[PDB]
Amino acid sequence: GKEVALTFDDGPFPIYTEKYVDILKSMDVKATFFVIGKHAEKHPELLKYIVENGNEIGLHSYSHFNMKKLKPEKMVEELYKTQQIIVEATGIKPTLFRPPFGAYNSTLIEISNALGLKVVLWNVDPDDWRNPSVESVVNRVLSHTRDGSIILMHEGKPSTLAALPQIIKKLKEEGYKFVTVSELLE
Amino acid sequence: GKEVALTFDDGPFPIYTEKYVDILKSMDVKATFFVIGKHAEKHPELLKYIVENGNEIGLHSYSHFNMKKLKPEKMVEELYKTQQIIVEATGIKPTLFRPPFGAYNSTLIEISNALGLKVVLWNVDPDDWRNPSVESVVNRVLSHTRDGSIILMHEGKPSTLAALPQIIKKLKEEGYKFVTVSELLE
Ligand code: NI
Ligand code: NI
Repeated sequence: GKEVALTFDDGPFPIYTEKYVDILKSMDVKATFFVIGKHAEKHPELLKYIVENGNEIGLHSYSHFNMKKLKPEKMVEELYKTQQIIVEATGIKPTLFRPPFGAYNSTLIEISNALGLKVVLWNVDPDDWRNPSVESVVNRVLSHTRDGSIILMHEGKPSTLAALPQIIKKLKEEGYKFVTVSELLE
Repeated sequence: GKEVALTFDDGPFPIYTEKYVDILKSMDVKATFFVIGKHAEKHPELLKYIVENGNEIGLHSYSHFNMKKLKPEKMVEELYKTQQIIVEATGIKPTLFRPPFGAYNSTLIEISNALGLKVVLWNVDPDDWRNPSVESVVNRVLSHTRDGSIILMHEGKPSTLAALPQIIKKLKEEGYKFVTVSELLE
């Protein structure tokens, strides 16, 4: 066994969420979507869409601001609002949280855990936010992926929608099974 | 206040550890060295050197193998040996552990915590392992660094020794204070 977790930050987006999900469903492959609360409450049917197709939803905060310096009650507001938006939309209560920019402190770990959330970063960054060549995304992913890789990618990127089927195809050929972040960590 | 943690994996190395430390001491700036146990036990005087100059030492495991699939007792061996090498060399007991490739599971969190260690990844990756242009390292670091950034870099790289003083200089100009990973997280 060799497992890899594909992850998508910053969604959901109209058009692109549905695109990303169709691709993953068509290739028998699941992923984790770390969703911004302001985006999620505008588009509750897109969260239903992510989850009915077997994907995991995580939190990416409500506002998508650096949380490093927030007071604790403001950490609670950002995380609890997003949990509530997600559970109202899907009936599934998320267990993971990726902080904006991956910026955290001990306090944000302690608050997250008290809300039943694990904080997760990533360990493969193909820098897909600053839109690169769809061949360049693929190479970084395929040269850096090992057993237990958590690949940071972004929703709403056409250069990411383009890279997905090559990435999936090569890593299936290299003997990787695709898992949610929760099933990777257990 | 805006704080940033510079980190160095895979050391210590003869020549380059001393180089990296002299630079940081000369510019009044501290960093965290995530040290491989096999390297550390060969070079105990280089760990003394990292710490006498105010830097933090973390664990990077004993063998530097993917730990995702180890039995728990083998996780204990890799982490406890490295803790012991470090405390025998420096008298300071490390509190942080970065897993090889950032690959982890719940079991490795639970074992780490029972040995008084926090697991830490990173959230800025200038891909300095696959030796790039010393101007290209700088740009990735400076375009991606925010408050609470943990910058993954590697010991024993001349293209990294070259980038250090520009990186430090620009981020001091942008108003960043340089902290150990422990003082960033508190
Ligand atoms: Ni984001
Ligand atoms: Ni390493």
